Amino acid sequence: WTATSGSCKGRCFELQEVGPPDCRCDNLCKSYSSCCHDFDELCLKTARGWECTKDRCGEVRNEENACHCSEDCLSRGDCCTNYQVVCKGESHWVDDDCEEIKVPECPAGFVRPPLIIFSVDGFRASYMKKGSKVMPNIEKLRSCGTHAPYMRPVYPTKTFPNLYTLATGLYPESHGIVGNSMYDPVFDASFHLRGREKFNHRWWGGQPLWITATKQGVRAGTFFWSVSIPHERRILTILQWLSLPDNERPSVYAFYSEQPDFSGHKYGPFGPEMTNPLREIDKTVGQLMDGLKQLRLHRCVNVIFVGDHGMEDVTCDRTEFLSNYLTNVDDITLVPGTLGRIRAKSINNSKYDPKTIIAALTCKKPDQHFKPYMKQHLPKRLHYANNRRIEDIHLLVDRRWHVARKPLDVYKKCFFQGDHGFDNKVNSMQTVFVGYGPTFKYRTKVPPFENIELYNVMCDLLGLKPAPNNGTHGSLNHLLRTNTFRPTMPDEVSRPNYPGIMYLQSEFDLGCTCDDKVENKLEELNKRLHTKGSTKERHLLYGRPAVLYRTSYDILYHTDFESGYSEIFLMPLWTSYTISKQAEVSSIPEHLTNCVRPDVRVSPGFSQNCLAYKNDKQMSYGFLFPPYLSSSPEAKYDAFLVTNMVPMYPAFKRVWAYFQRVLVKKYASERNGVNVISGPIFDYNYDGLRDTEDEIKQYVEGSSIPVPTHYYSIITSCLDFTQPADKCDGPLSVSSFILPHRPDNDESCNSSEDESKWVEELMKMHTARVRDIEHLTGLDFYRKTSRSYSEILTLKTYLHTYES
Ligand SMILES: *[C@@H]1O[C@H](CO)[C@@H](O[C@@H]2O[C@H](CO)[C@@H](O[C@H]3O[C@H](CO[C@H]4O[C@H](CO)[C@@H](O)[C@H](O[C@H]5O[C@H](CO)[C@@H](O)[C@H](O)[C@@H]5O[C@H]5O[C@H](CO)[C@@H](O)[C@H](O)[C@@H]5O)[C@@H]4O)[C@@H](O)[C@H](O[C@H]4O[C@H](CO)[C@@H](O)[C@H](O)[C@@H]4O[C@H]4O[C@H](CO)[C@@H](O)[C@H](O)[C@@H]4O)[C@@H]3O)[C@H](O)[C@H]2NC(C)=O)[C@H](O)[C@H]1NC(C)=O
Ligand SMILES: CC(C)(C)c1ccc(/C=C2\SC(N3CCCC3)=NC2=O)cc1
Ligand SMILES: CC(C)(C)c1ccc(/C=C2\SC(N3CCCC3)=NC2=O)cc1
Ligand SMILES: [Ca+2]
Ligand SMILES: [Cl-]
Ligand SMILES: [Zn+2]
Repeated sequence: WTATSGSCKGRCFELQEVGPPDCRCDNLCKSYSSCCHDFDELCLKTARGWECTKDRCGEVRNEENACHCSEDCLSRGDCCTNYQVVCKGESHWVDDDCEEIKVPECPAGFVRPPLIIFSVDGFRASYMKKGSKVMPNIEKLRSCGTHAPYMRPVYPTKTFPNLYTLATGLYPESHGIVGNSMYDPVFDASFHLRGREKFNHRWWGGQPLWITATKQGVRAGTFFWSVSIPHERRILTILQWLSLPDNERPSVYAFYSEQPDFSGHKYGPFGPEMTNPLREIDKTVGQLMDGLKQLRLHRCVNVIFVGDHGMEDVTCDRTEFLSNYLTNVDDITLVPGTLGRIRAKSINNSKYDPKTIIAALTCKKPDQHFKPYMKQHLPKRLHYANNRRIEDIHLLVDRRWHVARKPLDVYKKCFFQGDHGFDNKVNSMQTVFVGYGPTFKYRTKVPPFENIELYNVMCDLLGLKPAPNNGTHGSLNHLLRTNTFRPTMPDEVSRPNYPGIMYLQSEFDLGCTCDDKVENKLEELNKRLHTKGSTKERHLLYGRPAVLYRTSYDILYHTDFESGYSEIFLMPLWTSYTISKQAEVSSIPEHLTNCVRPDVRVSPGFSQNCLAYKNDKQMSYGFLFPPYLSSSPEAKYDAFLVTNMVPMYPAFKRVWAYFQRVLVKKYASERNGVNVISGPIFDYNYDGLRDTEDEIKQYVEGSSIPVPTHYYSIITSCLDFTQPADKCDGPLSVSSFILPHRPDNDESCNSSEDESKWVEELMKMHTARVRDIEHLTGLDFYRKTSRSYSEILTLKTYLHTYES
């Protein structure tokens, strides 16, 4: 209830929300049905349109007009955005040549360049190039300011999760908006797109930009707009606020357009009906920039043109139905569409079993257009598991397809031709970023980046300290002329030990055997040099990784590789080696197939043992540095040290062996040498962060050997591939993966075929940023390069997506 007896006279689009039952006059009062009786009359005026006509100049001021063309409108700050063009002979902003904005050019009393965020729903990235002919204003912003060819959304590529990620810099799993529709079991409450539960603040985690501004003394205009307020009225309201006195005028503003998403759903991303929505958006941008020019703010305000997600061709006939796979279709609740989330319908049914649900959905039809996962097995780059609102069972739907429970739900519950929500590396889901203003760079193209990084930049643009978020602050410094936050490398917490030869062979009782007794002071001294690190510059190209947590580990040097061996986890945290383009792949000799050798540098108590692997009928072992890439037969014995061994399921050894025997050499051939850092990851609570020792849920049977949940590799080479990886002078090139360490290959429907048909596809799906691996390991990479730290931060956020 609201007693709407107050008036909006002199209160239109007020910046403070008043307390009930007093009626409201702010730009959101419609969505709460709380506007004063005269809000439409006084605030949402429409008479005479939104533009000045030639016969309106100098007119007598009439307050009933939506905007004014009188002589006093500049003083009142309420001219139509084209007033100066029509009445005072000015040019439109799009028609001016663009001149570099070297310094802010602001009117007296502007403490900082304002920031205006022009956000567009469903603005697929390829629109910038394909619609450029009909978007002149947007094309000027893109070409004269700073732009990326595309910006990567977060998963799910849905509207609420991506808009709130932009506002907070957080993964949806962290800010709590994990979909457009959610059920929180702890609340026992449902979050709906259409409804009023979505207004309870308990759903919204993190600290969004408008709260960060407010808490730090930077005034924010109200970012949000009731759908019935026309776009022209939104722009006029923003320009009016920009005419407020200095003490009252906000420094950050937001405009939002429901287009082109609204039409894209009906007509498909490139339907011929999509041209006019693109024209309309551009005209709105033109009205804003014309209005800024009138206020002498067009070389003062920083403008961000940004989307939330793209749009894909999706039709009714391309739907998969769970009733075609399950018998107990009525026992499950499904969140349908471009993703699937499954949970039990009733808690009082213990005859519900997720394992049988997953099995019935796994590789059951040859053309199957979705893949089931337990959420902890989803690719780690999606960062979509660590929230109670994310159901245990997830369906990753192929692009251009939908998943639904029963056919009933589609025809009675085709209309649409477009949709979004798919995996965030899918091209059709990519969206746009353009920055224009004094603080952005001039005519600068930046590489594609993720929308989680924008929050830090928007705080930089406003002089705000960002709340803790998942961006990497400084990785977007190359977007900015000034205001850059200058990051510093984190300090190493644990320094390593450098053990020498301290143990005799007979001190070990590991149950391991090796046929290695076949055995020159020139070459005896030569291999001692290798154990002391004489070849470390060759295999450790960017310095040792820094351990950012308290632990006990040893640096181990070898002819072909270098490792940081954890005495807590009884295995390397990282193994580093360089494979040149000329390097040759050998085989494991027949007599060294089961060879495992004690490391006389590491005590028996801090070593694995072969007996555990013999007894554990589920667990085999593999090696981090591959024996196949040994530089010599004598060096190959190094690769069989017990300190190079890691536990691996036989099913995963298929994946790992093909990567080590075939793919590393192929990458070295293609990239002119590669440097590889590989190691284990433990994330049993799927929070994306390094597990401590007491969080490990699985050990090699009868031992204290922890079982990794994942294995990573970071594959670095020279960006200029005419230079070898080990002699690179300039920027680096990286691709990484975080392979799930699973006892089966059910994820790969073609896994019964040869590894050359499925392993690399699996690895592409689990591509990762170096930053993702740092979170999961507590390690800091690229400590010692000749490149600037900000550039290294950009390299660490890079994701190799394998799209075309
Ligand atoms: C991306 O970026 C984010 C942001 O930096 C980062 O997330 C942060 O991770 C931290 C570690 O996981 C975590 O630190 C402390 O969290 C809790 C409580 O924090 C509260 O205060 C903050 C600040 O205001 C709130 O934002 C936070 O809200 C959370 O919960 C709300 C609902 O409850 C929700 O709306 C909100 O979005 C957020 O939810 C998310 O985070 C929580 C974690 O809090 C998840 O569980 C959710 O699933 C959701 O994902 C909170 O209200 C502290 O209590 C912790 O202290 C622990 O652990 C300490 C470790 O040193 C230890 O000293 C303490 O003993 C304590 O243990 C207690 O609890 C034990 C088990 O419950 C118990 O056994 C023991 O006895 C003891 O009582 C943490 O110090 C941050 O909150 C978190 N921030 C955010 C915004 O999520 C992400 O890690 C990265 N992601 C990547 C991949 O890098
Ligand atoms: C998707 C979109 C349009 C971006 C959006 C929509 C609704 C809200 C609502 C919020 S946020 C909130 N908070 C933030 C932390 C403190 C309390 N309380 C709310 O009711 C926010 C954002
Ligand atoms: C980029 C940034 C600063 C995070 C931002 C700024 C403004 C808005 C405003 C919105 S979103 C919205 N919706 C979404 C679903 C339908 C209605 N209505 C609005 O007025 C949203 C996000
Ligand atoms: Ca963890
Ligand atoms: Cl959803
Ligand atoms: Zn949409």
